[PDB]
Amino acid sequence: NVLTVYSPYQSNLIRPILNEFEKQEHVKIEIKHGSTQVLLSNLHNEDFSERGDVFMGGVLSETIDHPEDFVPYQDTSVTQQLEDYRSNNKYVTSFLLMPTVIVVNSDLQGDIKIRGYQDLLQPILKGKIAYSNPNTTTTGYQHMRAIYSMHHRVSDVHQFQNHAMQLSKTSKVIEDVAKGKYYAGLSYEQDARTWKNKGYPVSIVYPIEGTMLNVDGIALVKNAHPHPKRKKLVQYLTSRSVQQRLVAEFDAKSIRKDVSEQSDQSIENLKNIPLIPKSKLPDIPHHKFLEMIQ
Amino acid sequence: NVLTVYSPYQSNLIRPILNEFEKQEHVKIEIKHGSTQVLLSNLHNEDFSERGDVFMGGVLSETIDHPEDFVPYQDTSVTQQLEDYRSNNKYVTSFLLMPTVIVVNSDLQGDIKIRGYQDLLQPILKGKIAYSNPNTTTTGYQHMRAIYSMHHRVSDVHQFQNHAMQLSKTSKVIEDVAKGKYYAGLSYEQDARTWKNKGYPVSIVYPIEGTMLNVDGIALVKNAHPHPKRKKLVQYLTSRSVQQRLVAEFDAKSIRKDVSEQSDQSIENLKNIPLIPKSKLPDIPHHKFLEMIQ
Amino acid sequence: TIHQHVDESQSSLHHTEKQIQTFSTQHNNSFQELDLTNHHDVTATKRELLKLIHQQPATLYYELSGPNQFITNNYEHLNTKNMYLFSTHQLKFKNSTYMLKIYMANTPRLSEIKKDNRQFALIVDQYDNILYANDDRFTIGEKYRPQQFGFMNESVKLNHADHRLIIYKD
Amino acid sequence: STIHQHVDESQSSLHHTEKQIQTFSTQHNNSFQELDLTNHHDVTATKRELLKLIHQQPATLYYELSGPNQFITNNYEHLNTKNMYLFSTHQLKFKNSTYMLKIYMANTPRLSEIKKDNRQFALIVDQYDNILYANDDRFTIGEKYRPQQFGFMNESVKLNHADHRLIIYKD
Ligand SMILES: O=P(O)(O)OC[C@H]1O[C@H](O)[C@H](O)[C@@H](O)[C@@H]1O
Ligand SMILES: O=P(O)(O)OC[C@H]1O[C@H](O)[C@H](O)[C@@H](O)[C@@H]1O
Repeated sequence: NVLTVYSPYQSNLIRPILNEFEKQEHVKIEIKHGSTQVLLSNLHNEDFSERGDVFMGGVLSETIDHPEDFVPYQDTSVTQQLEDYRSNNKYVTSFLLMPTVIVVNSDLQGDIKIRGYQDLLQPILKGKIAYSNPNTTTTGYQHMRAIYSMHHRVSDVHQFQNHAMQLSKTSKVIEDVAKGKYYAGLSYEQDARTWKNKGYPVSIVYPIEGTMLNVDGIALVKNAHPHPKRKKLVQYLTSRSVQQRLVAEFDAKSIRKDVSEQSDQSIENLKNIPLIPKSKLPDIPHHKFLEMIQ
Repeated sequence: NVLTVYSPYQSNLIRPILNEFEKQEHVKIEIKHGSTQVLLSNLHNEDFSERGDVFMGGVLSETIDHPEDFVPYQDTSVTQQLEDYRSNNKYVTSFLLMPTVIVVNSDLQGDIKIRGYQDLLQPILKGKIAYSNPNTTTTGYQHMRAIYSMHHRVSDVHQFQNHAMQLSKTSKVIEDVAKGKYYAGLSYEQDARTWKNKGYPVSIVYPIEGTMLNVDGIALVKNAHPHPKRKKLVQYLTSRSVQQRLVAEFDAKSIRKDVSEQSDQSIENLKNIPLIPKSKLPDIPHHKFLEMIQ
Repeated sequence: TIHQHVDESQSSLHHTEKQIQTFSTQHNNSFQELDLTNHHDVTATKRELLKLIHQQPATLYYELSGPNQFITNNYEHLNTKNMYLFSTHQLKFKNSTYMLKIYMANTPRLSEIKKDNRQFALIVDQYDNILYANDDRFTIGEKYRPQQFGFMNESVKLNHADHRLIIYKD
Repeated sequence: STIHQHVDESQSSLHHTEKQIQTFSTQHNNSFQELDLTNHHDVTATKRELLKLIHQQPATLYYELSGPNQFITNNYEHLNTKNMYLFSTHQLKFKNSTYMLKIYMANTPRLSEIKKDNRQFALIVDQYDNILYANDDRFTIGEKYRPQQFGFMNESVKLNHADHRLIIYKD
């Protein structure tokens, strides 16, 4: 009866929505949290009979190294999703738009200008900025792609990594930046706002050289006995009412054309964020890009 | 080593000042709490060797039935205390002035007029007013004397008792009035202000027919091994800085002309309280009054 | 014993919930004549609510909300998120409808068995959502996972909803 | 796993945290005398030193630097410091005025873990039995701990920086 969900999302974002699906469909949902690639790798070595049902979170349409671990499915509401961000992956359904951000501690910043990836290389900031492991996380990997996309130089990726402290967990970056251990860090929008809204001195910066936008996805996991409500769960997560609740209660950016954005404060709307255009995005596959920058 | 204090006061009133005496004189003070007469009766049956050192609180100068349990002392601070309220009792030193009050629940009152004891006899209030045991408490006993002082009629005392619910503990009266179990109750000023200051719908009424003023006292307890610092404690409790702190931090009414009588925010200073004059106060001794109203 | 305490609290909670429902039904006609923009009718309503509160053993807090009113006996403004939401009613008054919420902060029996017996209490729904707790290691709104703990525990189902009362001892 | 082992480990951890504060105050006496906290750059420099001090030790610490025109703190969630252990108080000479520095401990990983995993709670009391820290809801900071009144399995040790005792106990 239990429907198991793999998710790199923080519990504060998805547990309320999943609790409502539990009550509507009379099913208990258990979540496995962890870094995106750690969840995917453990899923790959997990035997067919014991696997969960749904994977939600992370840039699944571009970082699933083992597509044989998933079942082709496509949400019937695709025709209501923004055309720039619909899934080209048979195995993935687009779910949310998540900008990757630089978080800056405003108590520590002072006169140090931090407007993008180039400002982070100032010698004053050496060893005082943090990021998460690009081999195991969506956030760390997407940021390395954004750094590479600046001038298409692997040296820029290596220069930053030799300038910053690598952490194991993406959420450890925002916690230690907000609490004053680091001057700045590489995070994502929803995590940054969670700590800023609690009163921490967190400034959210969209890198001026080009902000990487994450198209978060949902995928059905290939298992022996799929839960009969897992496709209904995908419909629920991509439905208008649920997407409208994610934008209203959690300031998320919806995947659907019908649901309106809500930024006002803090910042920003999607149109006002200097996103990396779809034509400048590196087309190197996930595993190959990671080995190239090793 | 430990200086033991008997006191009917609430901990919130005397624990802070006694804590400061602990640090000033390097001594541990333990408080034994209870109703005034219960403390005195248990003190009387308490074995000579195990008795405490100091009794503070209650109208000691008029309700100590066993004077043989105490030791005479004279505070060197009397010359600075109000002349109407100094102790003529060999064993007692005056400490504080405590008006007895009627507490009214402002959520329940409505149009019911409650300005004194006579208003409490309205048939709509039958069984909806509370008071504490006059045989065991200072507050209940002093209120019964105040009711008797109206027309010097035992029938007025019996009429009220047949109209009200008697509780064992004085502080249970204010708690149950504040929480809405009773429309009104017979309490004392400091207890009433404690619950009013916490946000409870408590109106403090000084009976219009004559408010009974309590002269709270301090007495040294006759024991085998008196603590060497207890007379210093009596001087401390009647000292100017301590009386000034009791007025400033706890809104008490000082016994001393010396302390500036700061009366505002909630409820009266002494001049504006319709106190029972010295000529209308019953001079019947404590035990004899209790048997007379039995 | 835990078993004895589980039976007593479930019976006390079931009684308390029946008295609330009996209160609302018997005051349906009375409330429809009371206009809560009038100070007399507010007093009359507060009197009935406070009378109901003190007919039950549990520590209950009411919240009567509408256009002109937020009427409550939570005078110290305790956080109702840390309380058990026990009933919700939409009441018809003369001038408007009003929402009545009744929260349970504790019961004298549960507080006593916590103090004297170190027996704590949980209330969870059928999806393991924590709806009440008097132990700080559990937060209302989070999930209870019984496999994560090894305490002696016994559970009983409450009548008014698909909720389970769990009394346990570490 | 035992109370005995945890009291030793917690006492060592608390001594280390306090020694970092004492070394910080001793080593920063002359440095602060050159900083004027009405200048925003000197405020930034002071915040950088305070936040750097916080992250050299394991415990969850909150500082309060108060004076004329200033109340500087890392208690961004506005937690109630009355429910925290007052850990040190210093009067510091800055260029423009004296400023009081208070350091509070809301918790430490050693005490938090043994509470979760072992149901072992922690008290810090002074020589007059005043409760200075507690992570058990039946005890309130500011009230008296009366030992004679409980049956707990417990072990106690004295902390170096004050006449305070750390008590770890279990039901
Ligand atoms: O820990 P991670 O692998 O970085 O995943 C945590 C979050 O980071 C990314 O930025 C994605 O936008 C989110 O969908 C994901 O939940
Ligand atoms: O419980 P009780 O005997 O009424 O004593 C509680 C208080 O009531 C009286 O009014 C006295 O003025 C106080 O000194 C005393 O502490």
